[PDB]
Amino acid sequence: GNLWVTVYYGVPVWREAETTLFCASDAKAYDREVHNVWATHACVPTDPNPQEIVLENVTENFNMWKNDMVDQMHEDIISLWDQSLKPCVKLTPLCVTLDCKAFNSSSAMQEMKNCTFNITTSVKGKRQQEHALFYKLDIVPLNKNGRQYRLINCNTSTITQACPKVSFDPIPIHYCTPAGYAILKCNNKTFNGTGPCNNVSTVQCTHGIKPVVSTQLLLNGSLAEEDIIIRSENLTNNAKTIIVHLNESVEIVCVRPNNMTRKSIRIGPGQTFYALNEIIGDIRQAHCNISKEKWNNTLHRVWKKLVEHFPNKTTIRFDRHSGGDLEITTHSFNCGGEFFYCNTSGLFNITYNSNTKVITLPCRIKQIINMWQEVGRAMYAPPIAGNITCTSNITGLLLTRDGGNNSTETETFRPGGGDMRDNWRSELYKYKVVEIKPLGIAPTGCKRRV
Amino acid sequence: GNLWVTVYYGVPVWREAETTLFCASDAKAYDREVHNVWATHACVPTDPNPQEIVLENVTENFNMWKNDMVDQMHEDIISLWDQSLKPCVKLTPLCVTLDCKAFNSSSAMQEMKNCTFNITTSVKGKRQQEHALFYKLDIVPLNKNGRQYRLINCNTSTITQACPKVSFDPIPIHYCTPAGYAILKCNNKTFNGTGPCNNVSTVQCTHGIKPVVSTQLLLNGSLAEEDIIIRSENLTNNAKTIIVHLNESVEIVCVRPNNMTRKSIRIGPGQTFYALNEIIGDIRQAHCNISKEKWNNTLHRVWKKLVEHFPNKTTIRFDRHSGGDLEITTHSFNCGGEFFYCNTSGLFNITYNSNTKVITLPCRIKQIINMWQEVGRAMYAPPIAGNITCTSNITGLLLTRDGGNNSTETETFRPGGGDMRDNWRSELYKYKVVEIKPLGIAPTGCKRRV
Amino acid sequence: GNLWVTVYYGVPVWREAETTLFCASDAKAYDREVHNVWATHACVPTDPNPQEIVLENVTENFNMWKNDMVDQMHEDIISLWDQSLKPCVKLTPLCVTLDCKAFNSSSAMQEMKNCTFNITTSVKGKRQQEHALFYKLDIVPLNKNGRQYRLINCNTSTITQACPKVSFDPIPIHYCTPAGYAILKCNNKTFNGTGPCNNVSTVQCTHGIKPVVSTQLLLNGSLAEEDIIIRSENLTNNAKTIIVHLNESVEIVCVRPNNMTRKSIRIGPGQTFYALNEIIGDIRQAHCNISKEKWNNTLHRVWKKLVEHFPNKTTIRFDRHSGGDLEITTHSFNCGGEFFYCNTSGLFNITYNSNTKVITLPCRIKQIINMWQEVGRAMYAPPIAGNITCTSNITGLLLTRDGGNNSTETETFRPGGGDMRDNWRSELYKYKVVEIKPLGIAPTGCKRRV
Amino acid sequence: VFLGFLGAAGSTMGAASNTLTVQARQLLSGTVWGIKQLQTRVLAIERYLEVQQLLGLWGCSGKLICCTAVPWNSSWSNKSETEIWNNMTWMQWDREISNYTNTIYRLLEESQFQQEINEVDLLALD
Amino acid sequence: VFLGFLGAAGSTMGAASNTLTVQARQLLSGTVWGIKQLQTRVLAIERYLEVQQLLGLWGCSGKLICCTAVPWNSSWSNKSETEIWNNMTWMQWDREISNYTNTIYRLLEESQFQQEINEVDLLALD
Amino acid sequence: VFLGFLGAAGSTMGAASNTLTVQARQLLSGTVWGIKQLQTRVLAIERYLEVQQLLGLWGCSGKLICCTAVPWNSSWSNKSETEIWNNMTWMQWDREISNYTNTIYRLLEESQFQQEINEVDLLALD
Ligand SMILES: *[C@@H]1O[C@H](CO)[C@@H](O[C@@H]2O[C@H](CO)[C@@H](O[C@@H]3O[C@H](CO[C@H]4O[C@H](CO)[C@@H](O)[C@H](O)[C@@H]4O)[C@@H](O)[C@H](O[C@H]4O[C@H](CO)[C@@H](O)[C@H](O)[C@@H]4O[C@H]4O[C@H](CO)[C@@H](O)[C@H](O)[C@@H]4O)[C@@H]3O)[C@H](O)[C@H]2NC(C)=O)[C@H](O)[C@H]1NC(C)=O
Ligand SMILES: *[C@@H]1O[C@H](CO)[C@@H](O[C@@H]2O[C@H](CO)[C@@H](O[C@@H]3O[C@H](CO[C@H]4O[C@H](CO)[C@@H](O)[C@H](O)[C@@H]4O)[C@@H](O)[C@H](O[C@H]4O[C@H](CO)[C@@H](O)[C@H](O)[C@@H]4O[C@H]4O[C@H](CO)[C@@H](O)[C@H](O)[C@@H]4O)[C@@H]3O)[C@H](O)[C@H]2NC(C)=O)[C@H](O)[C@H]1NC(C)=O
Ligand SMILES: *[C@@H]1O[C@H](CO)[C@@H](O[C@@H]2O[C@H](CO)[C@@H](O[C@@H]3O[C@H](CO[C@H]4O[C@H](CO)[C@@H](O)[C@H](O)[C@@H]4O)[C@@H](O)[C@H](O[C@H]4O[C@H](CO)[C@@H](O)[C@H](O)[C@@H]4O[C@H]4O[C@H](CO)[C@@H](O)[C@H](O)[C@@H]4O)[C@@H]3O)[C@H](O)[C@H]2NC(C)=O)[C@H](O)[C@H]1NC(C)=O
Ligand SMILES: *[C@@H]1O[C@H](CO)[C@@H](O[C@@H]2O[C@H](CO)[C@@H](O)[C@H](O)[C@H]2NC(C)=O)[C@H](O)[C@H]1NC(C)=O
Ligand SMILES: *[C@@H]1O[C@H](CO)[C@@H](O[C@@H]2O[C@H](CO)[C@@H](O)[C@H](O)[C@H]2NC(C)=O)[C@H](O)[C@H]1NC(C)=O
Ligand SMILES: *[C@@H]1O[C@H](CO)[C@@H](O[C@@H]2O[C@H](CO)[C@@H](O)[C@H](O)[C@H]2NC(C)=O)[C@H](O)[C@H]1NC(C)=O
Ligand SMILES: *[C@@H]1O[C@H](CO)[C@@H](O)[C@H](O)[C@H]1NC(C)=O
Repeated sequence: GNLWVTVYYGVPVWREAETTLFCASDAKAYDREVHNVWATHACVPTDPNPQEIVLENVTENFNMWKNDMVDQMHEDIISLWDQSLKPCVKLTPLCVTLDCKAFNSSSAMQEMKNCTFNITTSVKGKRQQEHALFYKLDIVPLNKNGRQYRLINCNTSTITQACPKVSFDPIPIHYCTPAGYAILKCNNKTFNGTGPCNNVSTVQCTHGIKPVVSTQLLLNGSLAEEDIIIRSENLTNNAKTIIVHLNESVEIVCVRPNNMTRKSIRIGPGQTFYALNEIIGDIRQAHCNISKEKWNNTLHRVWKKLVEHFPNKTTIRFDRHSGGDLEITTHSFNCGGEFFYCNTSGLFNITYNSNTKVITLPCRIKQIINMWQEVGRAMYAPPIAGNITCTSNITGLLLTRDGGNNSTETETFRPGGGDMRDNWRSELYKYKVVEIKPLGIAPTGCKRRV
Repeated sequence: GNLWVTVYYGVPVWREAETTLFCASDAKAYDREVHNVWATHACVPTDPNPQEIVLENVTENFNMWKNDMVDQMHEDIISLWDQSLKPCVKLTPLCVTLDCKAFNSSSAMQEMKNCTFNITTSVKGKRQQEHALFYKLDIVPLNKNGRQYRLINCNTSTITQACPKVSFDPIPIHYCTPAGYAILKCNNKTFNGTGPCNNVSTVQCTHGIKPVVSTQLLLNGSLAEEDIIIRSENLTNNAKTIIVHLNESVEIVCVRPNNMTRKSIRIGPGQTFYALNEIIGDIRQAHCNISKEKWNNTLHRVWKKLVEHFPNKTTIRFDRHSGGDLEITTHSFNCGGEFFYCNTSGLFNITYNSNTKVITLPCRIKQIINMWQEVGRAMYAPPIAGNITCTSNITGLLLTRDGGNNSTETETFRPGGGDMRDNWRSELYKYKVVEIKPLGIAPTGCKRRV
Repeated sequence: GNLWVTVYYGVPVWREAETTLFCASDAKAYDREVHNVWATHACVPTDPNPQEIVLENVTENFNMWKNDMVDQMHEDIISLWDQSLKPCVKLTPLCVTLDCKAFNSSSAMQEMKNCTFNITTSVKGKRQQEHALFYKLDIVPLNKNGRQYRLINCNTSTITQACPKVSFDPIPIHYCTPAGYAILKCNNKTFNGTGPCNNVSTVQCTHGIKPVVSTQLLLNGSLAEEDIIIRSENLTNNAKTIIVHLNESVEIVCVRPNNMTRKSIRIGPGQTFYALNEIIGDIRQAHCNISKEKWNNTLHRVWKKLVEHFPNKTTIRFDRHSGGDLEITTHSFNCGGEFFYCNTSGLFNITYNSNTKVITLPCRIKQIINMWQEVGRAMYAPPIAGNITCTSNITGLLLTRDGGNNSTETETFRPGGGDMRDNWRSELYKYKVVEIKPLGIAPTGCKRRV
Repeated sequence: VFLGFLGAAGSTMGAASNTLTVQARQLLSGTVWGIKQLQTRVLAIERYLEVQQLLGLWGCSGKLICCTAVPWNSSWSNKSETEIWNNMTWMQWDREISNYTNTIYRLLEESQFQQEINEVDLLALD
Repeated sequence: VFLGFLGAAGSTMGAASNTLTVQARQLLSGTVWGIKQLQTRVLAIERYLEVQQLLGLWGCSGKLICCTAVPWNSSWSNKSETEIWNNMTWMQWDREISNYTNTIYRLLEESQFQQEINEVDLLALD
Repeated sequence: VFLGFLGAAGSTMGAASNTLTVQARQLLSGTVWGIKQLQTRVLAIERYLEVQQLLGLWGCSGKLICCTAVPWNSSWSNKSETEIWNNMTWMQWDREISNYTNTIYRLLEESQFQQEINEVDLLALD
């Protein structure tokens, strides 16, 4: 009849908590190829045959918006960029007045500039005039007559050139908990990012995640299994970003077609700077190519999905970005070490009523980079000789709704971004971190002796 | 009848030991204001409602002279100064010959110098002549005609300028033991620093201690509760310093009255140096103010206390410091980021037989600082625009006795210092560190089974 | 009759494993003398009266060729060199064209060069011509007329000068395991380096090992107790090095006889470079001295030992090194901070059939050092005033066999090296690292209760 | 059949009382980056040490589950044994008794100390 | 009434035998600066581990206080039980038996090993 | 006579069953360099913690050696007791039973859990 307290150790019970985790790269990343930005010696080899355990009859409330290990991901990727940035060459002497002239490009007007400037020689008391090729975006005029120019970051900070051996290829990264912690994965294929998840599993490490840096589009990410997924912290709040997850990728082919040449210039003792020499052949603008019918079907699918979460008899307009800096207004991404800034007006140039051609868009190239919207920390991109082609997969979209006055029966969406944390949020939506509390209490008819 | 060994775990028994501790700052120090020299991200938030436990019927022998966590305090404050010193600007190019002229100061003679010198411009191959205002103490003549001058530390080391956002305001710091250690506090209000203490308590963390850097005087410290306290490792040994603890503070108001102007000069890429421009208005010497009657009553009290520890029919003379460097001979302290060196001859200008006026003293300003008596590590103080007023509390004194030949019935005392460790010793006198030895043995009539 | 599993904790059983260890220096190394390259504050004081425990009736298979804590020794000594290298002065401005003239050396021809060059003064915009003394090896000609010269590493890297307080004296280093690990020592005096060892002991720390950097010879090492020991991973494989261990040392006296002078030159702010001034007295080549009869008896002993591991009716030729860089072809070592490169043709100039004079050899001095065969990391050696004498002990030899075509009844050996790991292998041959596995299982007639 | 990590979390607690060992073995299993791995390993080990000490202070060290002499209070839960051990999961049970974890814990330390000092007093006269 | 950390240090040892738990819970409670916090936490945890192993080697693991079979030697102390347990503090008692801590300890390990191997031999024939 | 660290390794296991304590006390005994000393101390302490937990999970925590209720299988070894305990060293014995360490271990956890839950069920009706 009487009952007694019984202490239980190892109970399968968890609680919500915030903690730090550790990285793990694949073993094949250690077979040479250490000359990569995300190549980390601290990332342990990935555990072979990882264990994913399905927790039947378990319901958990996921929420990826106030989720942890997203700010931690941002801090880790920033620290990795900075640690790769430290051992390379800082371009202090390159803040020198440049005589820049337009490129005739005879057998991209004003985009190419031939700039001559004085560089310090092997003797610190001597200077030599030398030329280089530069873009219009990464240079600014000193005056109004368009003769004297200076670097954009000259009165801001000092650029650090990327070391040429280091490669900007994203690599998969597994996030693993320490002892006493666990990662829960939502196996529900129609999960919208927040709320209960009927099918739950547990893993020691997440799947390999490539840290792809992009805006207005998501590249080389995961894909939804069943249907297009709309994720928002508050759909009626237009100030919050909207993440669109596709069930099928869209092939994107971005090509820099010109033939470059790399010139190594001795700036100081042990300091070599790589400049752009004369272009072999014709000069043409870089571009990206998208199948017209695939993109049209994609837009119709996402329009039909967006009809559900809004009034049905509401027309939907797609428009380009309103304005701002070039980093947000255009699709900025990495392609073979060269950073592309591609105009995206064509893909958002259609409105839908309530009832083998290829779209080709222009792209520009910048060499002075301020990534994660940082001020005072800038990167110089060395050129790559020859031509560059990158074929990738469109697997996600980032959209922003504008504030409509009352109910005008119209809602417009423009491509947004700016927060790279959202770039990790579309891949970490299904994962959450829990803390084990193995101690437990239960009443039982068992009584201890004396 | 027979007895047996019994093992006891968790016994309240401690032993004297030396160990390292950790810092803890208040939570309100984390509400912005990270731009402070002692602002430390490693200092954990202070434990709310700290537990002080009175150990009744416990007598312990405190001794603050060979006490630990005093050299540790000195090492911690030195490391904090150096860590704040690293990310700022080093003034390598400022070691350049200066043409310095006297200041007329028409509608402090030779104290102000207008110095013109060549500074490197935005181009490393160009120089521009520019002027600045400097003191007489922080500059030295190159020759005997008084025309060419150089910085004092030019042939010693390279100065590092304090970053202007960083503030020299002292903040309270709590010292906390790790697990297995404890801090014992002597609650006896008449404790002289060494010997037994009848009233003992234990705390996890000490009270908040502001690391005030001063000599010949103690500022913003704790106060005795009952009477003036004289602390000395050996009173008959004149070579040991004497610490005087007052039961009531003395208000001190130190003012730099002149109106300054700060000029930002671009030295190199990303390097800005802040110089003193022309003085708005009249030029007047800085000064500190002390109430005459309060200081007289203070000196009479400390004389009456010093009568006890010496022969009664012995006259006592107060004299200024004999000589040495300016850091020890004058009261050097911090006031609004500007470092003051105040003559203290007036306060020690009285002898006592065995039987609304305000004392005002001069002060000078130095910008080249060698603190903790270090050689090869120097600090440049940026000026602060406008006027500066600091009101503080005199809560302690540092005195040194001179060697009298036999018994001349006279003992003279002069203000001393030099060892900043003593500055932490007047606030850490009541605290000691002990190590727990929880294992214990006792004979009891209890016997274990087989 | 029945038996049961019984669990045993603390069983004396070990297994082969690879792990990291820690360093321990003697306490007398902490009595000042911190100005040493291998002086390490992390090396704990050596445990007084270390315990060596003889494990009777124990046979273990030692193998020093694929042994661990040898690559770890190399990494530790490289990291110690680099850590001593960091806080000193880097010679960036010394890459300047030098006008070098031959030394008449009136009352070593072309070995001494008087080089005049422009050095930056206290003002960065001023240069002054100054002279120095340099060797022929550490300078290279810019052109074919032999007038303009440059430093050897000028187009490779930037040298870092050794700080003059730091001393290159080797000190003993004890290697100690953490908890759960052990070091086994082979007490067999005739152990050849691999295979079973009948007499085994265990120690917490190894004996003190001086990290002597040398090639073709081993200096100040341990000595065999009984006979000359030949150690090889594969004797028939000529591509593997051969280590010869003597039972008696050979006295070697290496002297730089010239009288030097050190000149301190202010290069930059806080930067002082030490150059060689005029030589006081006559100029003579450095040399090392070896007793002729002792070396002859040594060579006869090692020839008789080498007869055993080869066909008996095979003549043995000793020859000098075939060729390569000066670091391997000559005996390179440290002597009073000056690095000697001594020709070793005389000691390997004898062939042996199957049936008070002193050998004196020349030596050269290099100041630009690339040690551990590293490229891009170079060291400048400051001169030492006066003369230098080092007396050391020859305790080991490094030999390499050449590939003879079929059986020509002759085998030739030349002095080799290059791998400093072998220098630690001749002192770590008797030590191995094992991991304790204290859990054990045994069948016993004891049964637990219910 | 073998059940993995947390596999009986959705199970009833009576069936989940057979798979404590997997959580037991999982509870310790394993410059700046080195600092973070080091600190988080230290965090895991001292969490395990605190849990093991809390088990030891109740006279239940070294045992997977352990009975005590604290009588069960109906104010914490008036539920029957059968519904707890054949229908009730561990998650919502922890949610239910989260209000009284501290009271049950303090009763546990107090009962252990009282019984053990009673044993000491009993053997004192022996 | 609750007594805090070290509150029974000045008390007699008989009254101080009721407040071991507070010291028990206090014994583990919690770039360059990170290195020092890390090392001192490591120091605390391995000190606790060494203390717990020394308790385990005497057959007294997991218990607050524990009796053994070593007979008490009058050479260590000829004091009566009543004066020890009603007038004598822990501090000066540790000062008194500081000479014989090591001898009492070694007798403890030796008695534990002998009794436990006697138990093994007794159950061997069972 | 005192025997040092690993002094009974070459001895027969019957004589070596008297010197477990020396290995027991040895098992925990003790910027970039600081990182390596710190990590290797952490490695030693968590190795000891894992060993102690593996001892605790077999119902043998706090004891130097401990008996269980797993019957010995002749498939592991058909050797007699006398040759094992008067001629057989620990090294080659570990070499022999290295094939069945895991099977013996899992039988140990399973027997401990089954006996202990049988005790729980037996005291449940009490
Ligand atoms: C989404 O995912 C897609 C699919 O992976 C990806 O497209 C591919 O990107 C990779 C990585 O940028 C591209 O591969 C590069 O291609 C060229 C040359 O390789 C070509 O030729 C070889 C030989 O046939 C083929 O195997 C290869 O597939 C290509 O056709 C080079 O730029 C790159 O090689 C360098 O990097 C490698 C790193 O693994 C090294 O192994 C290699 O040795 C090269 O390094 C050398 O050069 C570097 C530059 O100077 C220097 O840093 C190094 O030190 C060293 O000197 C690389 O192989 C591939 O072509 C793309 N595929 C297509 C169809 O376009 C998308 O980029 C990705 N999207 C996003 C946004 O991340
Ligand atoms: C013993 O203790 C006494 C009592 O506290 C102390 O006297 C006081 O010292 C403090 C600290 O130096 C003085 O406060 C400073 O005062 C001025 C301006 O503040 C006045 O005005 C405001 C507005 O009414 C009042 O709240 C305030 O009390 C003053 O009247 C400034 O120099 C300082 O402000 C800067 O520092 C603050 C740090 O907390 C920041 O919050 C603030 O934003 C300012 O920072 C800005 O300027 C800095 C300088 O350029 C720069 O580094 C920052 O990045 C930022 O741009 C500060 O508030 C106070 O006036 C003193 N009181 C009296 C009566 O004189 C003694 O100094 C102390 N003695 C010793 C030896 O330590
Ligand atoms: C194998 O082992 C042998 C035997 O030990 C060894 O030979 C000896 O080497 C040592 C170390 O190089 C030599 O000692 C040096 O000698 C001179 C002057 O010392 C002489 O005079 C004193 C006084 O009578 C005697 O005690 C001494 O034995 C010598 O006769 C100096 O070069 C060295 O002194 C400096 O270093 C010491 C470090 O311990 C300091 O204590 C000392 O103050 C000196 O430092 C000062 O000068 C340094 C140079 O500028 C500077 O760096 C410091 O900051 C400071 O200003 C040292 O005592 C000894 O003479 C050798 N013995 C013989 C017979 O030749 C072999 O070298 C060794 N072989 C190898 C390959 O390692
Ligand atoms: C960019 O400008 C530079 C001038 O700095 C041009 O380089 C010159 O080319 C001519 C024609 O071959 C040579 O005679 C000169 O000696 C070159 N000068 C230098 C400094 O190299 C360069 O050709 C221009 N680029 C293009 C595409 O016209
Ligand atoms: C300190 O000296 C400088 C000279 O370097 C004075 O600055 C000059 O002031 C006059 C009068 O207004 C101007 O014409 C010059 O152009 C100034 N020169 C520079 C370089 O700025 C400065 O006035 C002097 N300070 C005082 C208080 O007289
Ligand atoms: C090496 O060359 C320098 C020249 O740079 C010689 O130094 C000169 O010596 C003469 C004779 O005493 C002096 O008049 C000059 O003033 C010296 N010049 C400098 C720059 O110091 C030096 O003597 C030469 N060394 C030898 C051994 O002859
Ligand atoms: C200094 O003078 C300036 C003149 O612009 C004035 O604005 C400022 O208030 C003055 N400051 C003081 C502290 O008198």
